Amino acid sequence: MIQLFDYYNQETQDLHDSLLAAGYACPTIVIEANGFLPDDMISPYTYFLGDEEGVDHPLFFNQVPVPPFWEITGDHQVARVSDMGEERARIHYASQARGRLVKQVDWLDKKGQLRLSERYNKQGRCFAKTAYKSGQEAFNTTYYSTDGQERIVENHVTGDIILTLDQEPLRIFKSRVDFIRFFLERLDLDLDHILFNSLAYSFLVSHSLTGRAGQDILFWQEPLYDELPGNMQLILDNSQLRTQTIVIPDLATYEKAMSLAAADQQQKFLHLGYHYDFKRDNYLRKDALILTHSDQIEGLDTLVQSLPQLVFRIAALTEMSPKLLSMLSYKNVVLYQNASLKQIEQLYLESDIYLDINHGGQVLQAVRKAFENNLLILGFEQTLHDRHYIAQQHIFDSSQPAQLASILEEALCGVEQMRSALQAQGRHANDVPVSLYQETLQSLLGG
Amino acid sequence: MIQLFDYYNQETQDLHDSLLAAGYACPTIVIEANGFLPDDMISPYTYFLGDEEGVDHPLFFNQVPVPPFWEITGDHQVARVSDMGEERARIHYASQARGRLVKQVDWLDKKGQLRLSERYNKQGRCFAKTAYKSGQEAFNTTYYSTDGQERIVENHVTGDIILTLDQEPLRIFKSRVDFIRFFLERLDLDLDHILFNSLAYSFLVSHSLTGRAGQDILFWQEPLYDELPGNMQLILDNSQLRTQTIVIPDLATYEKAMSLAAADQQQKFLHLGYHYDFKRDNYLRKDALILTHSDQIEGLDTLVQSLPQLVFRIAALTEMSPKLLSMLSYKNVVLYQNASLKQIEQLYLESDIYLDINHGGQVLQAVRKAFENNLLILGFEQTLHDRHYIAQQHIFDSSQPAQLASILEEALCGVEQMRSALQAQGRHANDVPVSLYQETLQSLL
Amino acid sequence: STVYNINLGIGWASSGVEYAQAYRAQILRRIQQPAKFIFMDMILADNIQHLTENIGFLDEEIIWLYNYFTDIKIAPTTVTLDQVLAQVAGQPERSEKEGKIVRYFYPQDDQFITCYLRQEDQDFVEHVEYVSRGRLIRKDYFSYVRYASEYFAPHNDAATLYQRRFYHEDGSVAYDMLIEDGQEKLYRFPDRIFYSKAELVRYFLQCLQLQADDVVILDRETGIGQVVFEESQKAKLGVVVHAEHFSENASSDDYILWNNFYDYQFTNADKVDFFIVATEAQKRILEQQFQHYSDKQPQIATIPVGSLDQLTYPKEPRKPYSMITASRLATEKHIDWLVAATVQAHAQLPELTLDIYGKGSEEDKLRRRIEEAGAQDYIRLKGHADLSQIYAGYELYLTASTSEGFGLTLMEAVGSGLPLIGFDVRYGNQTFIDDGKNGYLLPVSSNHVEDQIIAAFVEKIIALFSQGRQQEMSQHSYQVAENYLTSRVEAAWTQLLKEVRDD
Amino acid sequence: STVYNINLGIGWASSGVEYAQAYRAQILRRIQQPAKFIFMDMILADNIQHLTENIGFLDEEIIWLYNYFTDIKIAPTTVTLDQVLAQVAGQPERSEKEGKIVRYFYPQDDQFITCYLRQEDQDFVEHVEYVSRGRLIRKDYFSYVRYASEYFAPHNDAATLYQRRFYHEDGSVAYDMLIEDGQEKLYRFPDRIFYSKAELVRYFLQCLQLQADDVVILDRETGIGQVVFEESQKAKLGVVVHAEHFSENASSDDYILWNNFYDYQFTNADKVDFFIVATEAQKRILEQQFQHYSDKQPQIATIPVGSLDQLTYPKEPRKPYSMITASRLATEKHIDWLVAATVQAHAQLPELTLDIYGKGSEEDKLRRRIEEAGAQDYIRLKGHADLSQIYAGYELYLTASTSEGFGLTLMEAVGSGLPLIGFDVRYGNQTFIDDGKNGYLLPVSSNHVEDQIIAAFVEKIIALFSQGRQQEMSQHSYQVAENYLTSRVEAAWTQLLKEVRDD
Ligand SMILES: [Mg+2]
Ligand SMILES: [Mg+2]
Repeated sequence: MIQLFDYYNQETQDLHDSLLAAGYACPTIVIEANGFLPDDMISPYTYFLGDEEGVDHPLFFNQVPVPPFWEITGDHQVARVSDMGEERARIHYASQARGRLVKQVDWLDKKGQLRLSERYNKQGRCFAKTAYKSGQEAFNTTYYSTDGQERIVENHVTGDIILTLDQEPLRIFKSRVDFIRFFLERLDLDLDHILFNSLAYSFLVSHSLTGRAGQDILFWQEPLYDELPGNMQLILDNSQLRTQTIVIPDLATYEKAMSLAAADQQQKFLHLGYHYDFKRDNYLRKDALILTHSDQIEGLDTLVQSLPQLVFRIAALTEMSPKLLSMLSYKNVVLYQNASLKQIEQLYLESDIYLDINHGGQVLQAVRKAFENNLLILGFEQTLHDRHYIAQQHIFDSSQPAQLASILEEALCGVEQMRSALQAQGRHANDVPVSLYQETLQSLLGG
Repeated sequence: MIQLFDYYNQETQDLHDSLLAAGYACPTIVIEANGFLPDDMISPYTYFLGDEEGVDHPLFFNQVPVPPFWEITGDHQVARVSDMGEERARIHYASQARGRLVKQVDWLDKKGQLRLSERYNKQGRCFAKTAYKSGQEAFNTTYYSTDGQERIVENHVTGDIILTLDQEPLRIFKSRVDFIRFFLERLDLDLDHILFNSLAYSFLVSHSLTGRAGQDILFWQEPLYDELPGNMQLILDNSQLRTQTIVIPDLATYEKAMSLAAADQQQKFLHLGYHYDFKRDNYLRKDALILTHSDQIEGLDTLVQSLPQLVFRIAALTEMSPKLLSMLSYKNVVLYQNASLKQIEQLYLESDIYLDINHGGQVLQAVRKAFENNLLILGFEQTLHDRHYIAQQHIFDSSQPAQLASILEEALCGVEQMRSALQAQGRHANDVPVSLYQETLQSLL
Repeated sequence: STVYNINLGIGWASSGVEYAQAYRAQILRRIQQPAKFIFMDMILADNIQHLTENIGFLDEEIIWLYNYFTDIKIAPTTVTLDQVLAQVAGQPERSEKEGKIVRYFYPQDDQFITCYLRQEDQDFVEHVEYVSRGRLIRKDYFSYVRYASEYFAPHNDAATLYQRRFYHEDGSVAYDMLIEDGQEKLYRFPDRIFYSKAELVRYFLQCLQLQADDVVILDRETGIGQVVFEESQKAKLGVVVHAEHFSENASSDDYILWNNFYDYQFTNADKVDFFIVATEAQKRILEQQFQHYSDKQPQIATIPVGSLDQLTYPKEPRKPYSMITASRLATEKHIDWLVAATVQAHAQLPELTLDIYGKGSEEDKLRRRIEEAGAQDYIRLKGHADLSQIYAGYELYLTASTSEGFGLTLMEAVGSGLPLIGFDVRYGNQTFIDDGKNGYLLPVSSNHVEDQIIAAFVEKIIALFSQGRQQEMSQHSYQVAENYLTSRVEAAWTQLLKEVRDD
Repeated sequence: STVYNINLGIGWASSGVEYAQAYRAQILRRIQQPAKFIFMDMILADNIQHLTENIGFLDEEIIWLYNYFTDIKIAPTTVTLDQVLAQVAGQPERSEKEGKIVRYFYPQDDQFITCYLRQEDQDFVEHVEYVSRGRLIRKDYFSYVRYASEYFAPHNDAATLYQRRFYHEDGSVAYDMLIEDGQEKLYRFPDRIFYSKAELVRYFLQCLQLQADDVVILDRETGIGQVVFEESQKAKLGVVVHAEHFSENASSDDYILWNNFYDYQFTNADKVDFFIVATEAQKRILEQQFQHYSDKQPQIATIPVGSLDQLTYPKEPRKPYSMITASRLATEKHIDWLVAATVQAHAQLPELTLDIYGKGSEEDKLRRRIEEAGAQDYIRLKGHADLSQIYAGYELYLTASTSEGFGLTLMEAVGSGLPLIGFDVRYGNQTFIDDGKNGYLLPVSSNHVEDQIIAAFVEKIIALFSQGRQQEMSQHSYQVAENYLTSRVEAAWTQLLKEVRDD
């Protein structure tokens, strides 16, 4: 058994974490060249490079090696390399709880166009450089050993992948599918079942294995619209392919899927969800927690005077403009500025709501961390995503019913007044029991 | 009396050179800030900066002072300054026979846009820097005394000329017309009659004084088309403006200068030509001269078989392609390349018919130089400018047949027919004797 | 052998860095150590020399960047309207004087020259603008001659700066620059052309021809840090740290976030010969965060920003039971905790009173509650006073500062004699206080909880007002003050230059 | 201390500057002055070692710019077809061989590899192209390892070089570069990034770490001129003049037109420590043109490009009245006249005979002209030959070329005791022909008119073929040649570098 995921992201982590809870621990393959992979997983691009497993000590933005005397600077969202004030590179931040960790540094020419992308892993090493031709089109990507030798050269124009491993002769793979396939055979992975999350290469590995016997499941996590993706058809229309099963954790689209699938054609759609591991129960207490980058929180003044019983805690690791420092005039508000990670954890204990009221960009997956801590989330239509975790009943217009939160919010007056609400956002995120996997699967998962 | 000349060029030199033949030599002022001016002309922009008069020794292209170690390269056409390989400045050549002389240097920014124009003079100094704003639009020009002071700073957006002389208070003029008049009244020149060649700032300095004693003229040269400028119409209609008398030297510019205007407009504008100083007679030596920047000289393959009588002298200042040097083995052809400036003077003295048959860039005012020595000029319908000096009995077809091109002037063997062709040459150039100058102007003083 | 101090700019009202410099200049005189002070910004609003001299800089110590390329000298503006009009032509019909802007009209063709004067009463013109037909076309700046001017043109019907020229004593052009988008994009010398201010600054420091025994001290890095580092490698380079170098709320056991003004210098510390911190509390920890995080061991030296001239022993009666706070008033102050904890300490203590000197933002809300609170008449109110001598007429001092890099009022306070209570926070309260001995340092939690400290203020207030301590810890409060006074400053400042150059 | 000679390219047909450099290497060896010979061009089509060894350098003497940054030695290509096939996975079905190209096919995968050999009769492989589905995706370059690789991708169905990479002995990446329009626009090192080849050459010259008594000798300037000048100032810089250094026709008493290949070096001569010209004739000319046109007096030294190990005396035959010419026959060297000049001197003298050697373009036409005017084959023509042994067999050498900067033929001709007859023109003729002593210098007009040249040639062929004077000039070739022996050129080099190292 294997799980083969195109990309690594939270949607594939949730799918992966759920399956693992239900007793599915197989090897997991991410096709993407991602440099920060959970030790759980591997990738054919990063697998042969010689990095030491289980090391997390990435580069800090100012540890990027630069020409002598060149100046590294950066804020909380990005960084820069300069020669005499002239822009040279962009340092991009790996999105982690810890900030300013080096993911990818983008070198420029003197006219400012992108030329190289040098990629960093969780161990702080640079394992890949991407080279760009004229239009800022990707030419190729080289993957280096820890000794600086070419292990993988992937030509992006032709698709050809040149694989040269140590003390082995040179192998050319005509396509990404053919490379992954070499990787599966090379590791002698048991192919009973391939569970995969997309219609990209992770599918085309299955579609091209029909000669071999086994059956695979596709967990379809993306949105649906007027039609089906063309390829989501050939799994319904063809009867011989290794994958005859389409799991769709999001309900709302499962209905849209059943809508567009023909009456004969809906036998293949299984529906499921994810099993979240929540960190603690609610307790219905008095305290607000908002994470903002800067102001102003839409309708804070409105909500705060109207419900003076509720504690309001707002945090940032930036510093706060006196525009908001004006609002702590109230003894009703508590404000945390240049907030520590330690401090931001404490507030996720001491607050049972998260109002998604702020403007600008999101602060360290705050909407998610609220959901994992069973804080009831509400906001207006300008929400910092994810929309995954907030129920429709809970969302508001952009101050059209400016406050209608507050006493819909005030339905916090006791135990099953809430227990309703957190099954509302609990349902909307498609929370299911670990048992629901066990039932929904072993009708398929044999071998 | 004065000569107020908008621009220096040869149309002005010929007009200036002929009035001195007629004894009209007076102080002459060119408005244009021109650093290469003959020793007898001045400009208000040039005068107060203090370079020793009479010195003509410009800068060679590789003498432009540049930051330490920067490299200067160039060809006969243009030079440039480079830092570690990347273009920084353009070095533009003064248009003379002597090559690669620095009239102005254009510095660029690292993105290649034009920023400064440092303007140079005959005496080898940079007397002006022009600064540019974002659009590559000119902002101001500073003119400097030889010791580094500011003398003139002209604002090209507001026109405001700020003039600060040595020891003198600083003044602010509002226009070049105001500036020219200060210049005139300052040297206290006698404003009897102002002889001026265009309807630009010069004429706005005559229309300027209409209330003041003296009467002046225009000499109109620039070619004319469907109809008159509004500005010669200002003065044909008005009687008491100080210019009422317009002459036009080129007869192909005049027949029409009436056709458009009524017979009332008509007392006003006289007629003339230029009196050129020719350096020698023809002598009908059977020799031809061709000065080319690069081949191929149109249909010359055709002429040379047809004229074994004719020697064809082809000279280029650079090297030429074996494409042409293949023709040397035609035994009536001689070739001169890496042509020396002196060597090419000899050829002008040894040939009597100038074919203007080459393609592309012409060479050191070659047609004019032929006309100056009574070379007979025939060329094809690429008649490389000047067309000024070509009678049209003489221009020919653009090589459709080249057969008539020669039997025209193959037809000149003895002494009378040659003559008749060269006044035809001289008449289209508007050659008049110095006598007619004194006749048409004796009326006015 | 010289000591070149680098800073960006200066102004009439200016702040700790400039005074730490101006102060530093005065010691460096007394040692005979020659020193210049370089200022990189473009300062035409005032004449540069007025600002330098006010803060106490001698004209022979001042290197202005844009001046250095001229023969003109740093000078006060001596040029008079009389002299200014000798240069203009025509005659002015009518003057007009509004404050310092005085102007004369030349209406014949429509002109005027607007003059801006150093002092309203005097005649010394700082700069003049020439307007013709309503448009500014020229602006000249004066010291004892015109040292520069500006050329303008209409754009969007707004007067726009396109060019700025700098002159020698005789009016010959030294160099000039192009202005587009309010930035200096080109500099043209006779023999040089430069496309950025960064590369101009390099030329300037190469023209200084720094050598092995000269010392470059960088007090501000913005835009010049990289070029100063490269051209100072031949010489001795040093970086001074004003305020706090890191951020602990963003740091961890493996990852430290420097303050964005020292990051380049710390990152590149192998190019720096030595560092200067205000307090040895800062040399203490920054030495180890260099050890823990980066494994680099740069030399760090403690050299206070101020000094005490003389230990101030008062000859008057010590006034028993009083109070004061002198700080630059804002929210960061937090003396509503000093306001309340005085009410909450007034119940048990006779006739106590504090004075609040310094004024500014938030002054409104302190007056708001000090009246409705219990001791209204016995807590003070009004602002600025020069307390140079008046500290000693007091008992104790009160600081709620969450941060002080170096306390300067504190600096004066211990020399003047007061015991001291403040939170235990970097670096000033920690270097000026022991919690026996001088005073009490209040440990502070990670967040604002008001009644935490208001009661925690009162308890160390009264432990000293109880005998015999109040004068006990005052009188040895000075045995530490004997290290922070001038002779010891000049010792280490002196001390530092020699072990820097024996390298 | 070492001498660094800087050149751009080299090839199989390489000549001029390169043969001069090769013998400067041979000289500098005996003097025991250690030298490196630097090449800046990107040479992949042949192993640069094969080219340098072909002209006589030792691999220990060669510095190639792009190899310098690696740890790989300059070495001949020893990688073999077997070793190349050993490291490609699979086994090829079929082989193909066309000249030096040998292709191996892998139809199972639809890929083939194209090996380019060194010699067709050996198995050594200089390059391998990897073609996947008819597309060139990679190419390797071999000496004793893979030292470089190129990566392609089709554009308008043309294989296009986008990137080139250089490796260490152990296979690790040394650095790579980005190709755009046949230009290398970005160089990426681990610790560096460079945006132009000029700035790359700078880093190269810096990595050389030139000391004060190192000597940098500039053989060619184009593209590297300024950077070699900026970086050689800390050492002793010198510039060699290989051709005529100015255009005389385009000059005057007022203005001189330099040769563009020397214009930068001449204009900046104030930055040059010494020049080097082939002939003392040229030393004096350039010496004054300096004095006249721009007053400067840079040191100019005279070293010959060649030399004679010994003077070869004949085997005691000389064919009565026989001549010799050896040139690379082209437009410029105009042997047309002297095949036509002696046909009239065989009239005035019975036994007169001459013959032409040398090989090149344009005189396929010669073999036609030989006797098609009725001349007869007592004027023999011979092709290519190495002539060291063959000059002494004749009584007279002959040259029609209009310009020579030095001449290598004349030196060996004179070294065999052959008088010369050539035009009076700079330089080699004026250097090797002492007029009347060993030969006759023929004035030529500023324009080439023909019939007088031939007549002036034949007239001095009988004045050099009637009599008593020829062996009584063949003296003077042996007279001038002893100045040209190898032992005396070793002297001038040792002295020049000793002089240079005292400033
Ligand atoms: Mg640099
Ligand atoms: Mg430079």
